[PDB]
Amino acid sequence: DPITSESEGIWNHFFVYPMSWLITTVANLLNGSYGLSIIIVTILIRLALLPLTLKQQKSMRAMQVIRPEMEAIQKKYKEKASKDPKVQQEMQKELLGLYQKHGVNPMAGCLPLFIQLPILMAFYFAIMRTEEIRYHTFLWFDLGQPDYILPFVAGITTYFQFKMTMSHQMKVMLYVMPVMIIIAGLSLPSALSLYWVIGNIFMIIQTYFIVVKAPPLEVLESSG
Ligand SMILES: [Cu+2]
Ligand SMILES: [Cu+2]
Repeated sequence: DPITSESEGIWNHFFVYPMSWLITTVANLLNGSYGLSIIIVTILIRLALLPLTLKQQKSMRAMQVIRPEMEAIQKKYKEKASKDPKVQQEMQKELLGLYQKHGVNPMAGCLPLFIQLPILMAFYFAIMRTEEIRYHTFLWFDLGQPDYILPFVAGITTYFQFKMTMSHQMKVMLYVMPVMIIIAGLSLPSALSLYWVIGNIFMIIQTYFIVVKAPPLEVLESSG
């Protein structure tokens, strides 16, 4: 009550207001087209996050490099009776030390989640607060009303997105998350699905044209 309303100002001024501003600005430039506005603004955000994404894909690919060391340390503890919290903690400590020495962050895998969630919520809030969108229609769907086709499209492109990024826990992201996206998409305004679809397509095209190269082992072992 005293400071929970103080966070309202932070959430509005720093997240919702700018997000809501981007949508309305582009839409008014394109003659009230909020459909094309959502598309362009989404691409704009994905463009600003492009260098950030590259740094993350580099970290993921760096983890693949030290996999022989991850395999070896696992073997050392595999033959021993594990599963117990005492032996499990020992493995975690030895595993973490491998990441530290080679300058690799295992938190890189769930890092995009920390960045997407605020943007997703900001987009959703900006859409709902903007009253002049619920009557706008794009293609075959209403921007303020749920759709029965778009959520399925969003689930396929989400699947394909993860499909390309995963080079030669894994099962959850590509087989559980896409169906969970579709379910959520059906119970949410079509604006989010469209927003999600474009987001996926951007990532798919990016991964196709821009491939991150794996850092040499020499680079990792020479970490400060
Ligand atoms: Cu208020
Ligand atoms: Cu204020």
